[PDB]
Amino acid sequence: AFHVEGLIAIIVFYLLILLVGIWAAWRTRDIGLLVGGFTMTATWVGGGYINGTAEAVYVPGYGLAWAQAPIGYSLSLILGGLFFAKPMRSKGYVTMLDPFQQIYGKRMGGLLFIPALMGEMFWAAAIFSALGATISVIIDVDMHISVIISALIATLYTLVGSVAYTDVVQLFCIFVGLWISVPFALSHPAVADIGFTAVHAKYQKPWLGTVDSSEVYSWLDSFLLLMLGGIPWQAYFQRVLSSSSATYAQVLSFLAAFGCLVMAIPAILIGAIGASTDWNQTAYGLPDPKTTEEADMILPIVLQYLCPVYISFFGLGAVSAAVMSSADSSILSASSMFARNIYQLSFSDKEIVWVMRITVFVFGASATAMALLTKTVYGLWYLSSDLVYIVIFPQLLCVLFVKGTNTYGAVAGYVSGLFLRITGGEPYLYLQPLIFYPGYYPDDNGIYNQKFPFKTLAMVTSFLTNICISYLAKYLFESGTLPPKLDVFDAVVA
Ligand SMILES: COc1ccc(C(=O)NCc2cc(C(C)C)no2)cc1OC1CCN(C)CC1
Repeated sequence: AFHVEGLIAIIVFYLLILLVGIWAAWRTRDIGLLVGGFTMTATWVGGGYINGTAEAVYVPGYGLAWAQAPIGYSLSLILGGLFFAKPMRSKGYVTMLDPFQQIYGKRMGGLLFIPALMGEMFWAAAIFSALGATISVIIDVDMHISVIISALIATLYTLVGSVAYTDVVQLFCIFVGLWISVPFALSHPAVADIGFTAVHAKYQKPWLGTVDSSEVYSWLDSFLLLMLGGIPWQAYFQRVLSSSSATYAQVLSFLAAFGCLVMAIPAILIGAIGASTDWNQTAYGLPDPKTTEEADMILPIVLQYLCPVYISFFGLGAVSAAVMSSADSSILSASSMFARNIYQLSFSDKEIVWVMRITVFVFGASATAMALLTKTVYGLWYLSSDLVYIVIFPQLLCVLFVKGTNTYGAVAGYVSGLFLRITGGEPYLYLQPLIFYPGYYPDDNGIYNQKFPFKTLAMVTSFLTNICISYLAKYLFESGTLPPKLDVFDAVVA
């Protein structure tokens, strides 16, 4: 059942956004602070953000209490503005890896680039999965072909090619579409009372969620993963260092956190509506999306099957076009980081452009393949911050706040963090945990899952190992136990 009208809607809204950007460039009370706050909010908020929030609220075992990524990233923005924006702007860095390049050298920064590249790839895979889900819902095509086509269009749009203040228009379109679809979705006769199902169970488990007494250590272990893992991203620090003054950067960070908190509310409402929906009354029919293994597509479904045809047309086409336009930002950030940091220095402007094109194509292909293999948006969203939290965040803390850090401590903390992360086991990769922390339980798949906060323990172990090995190596080279010819990374001598 191919839908021509949905394709017309997404094309019309995409071109409307494009000509609004052209008009804004054509034009070019001091309201630039609010515009900057909107533009910084639009970096995090997108298809992946709202789709992951709706999926996390929708899934019966997790609910709202486990939908920690929006709140965690808002608190990450607040913490960045409070504590990290000022020291980064004090020393005048250009990119996020520049402190790593200056302190640990180019090689160890190259090793640090791999978790950052993996996190950007996971984030882009989540964005592509959400975009393909929305497009496959509006046009009613197969999920895989929709994902491949949308990723191809985004890759070619990045490859070739105005475009001024487009992020503000994208965020406004997302906001208007979601907040117009919500009142019509709430009034659908299939949807039950949203307040009643928050604390009561009629179709599935209550969407508020419950946390057991034993899970409190794990829940915090997850929450600190999202609150602290969302800080070291390149896209945020680019905007922080682009700001004129440090106080201006702090105010933009606070406004972006407030905007993220506001934009999380319609996604939570859509997830709650999907949790409360009786799908027999709708045109979707049994089985429900969770039995269809289409839970990660809950936001496009609710906007499509619980809203009138004109409201669905307008709002969901606007959301589709805004997500499609905002899908490629992570591609540009990761590819620019690849061109600037590791290729130009560690590994001609025409060569830079050619490598830019090649790495955009490779990043897009890897992201769309990873989107094809996975079956969730919030899972990729959470796993994107995992390696950043384990690896990048302790190194960022050491370079910014710890005086006297070395490449020895960097390497030791890297190895310790990877060891404690891998030996804890990954249920997604069917990796058996080598170290059996107390409280371990077996899931349905037969793989043992850790309930102990081993990820936060890995982060703290990496940080303490960095500090301890750095100062121990300083003492060894000062006292004369190890000669200056023995060193490999030459951290002490330089
Ligand atoms: C709360 O929201 C979620 C909703 C669904 C799922 C889910 O596991 N789906 C199956 C699936 C996984 C994959 C992998 C290849 C990525 N492919 O399919 C995961 C979610 O977050 C988890 C995040 C870590 N931890 C806290 C537990 C929850």
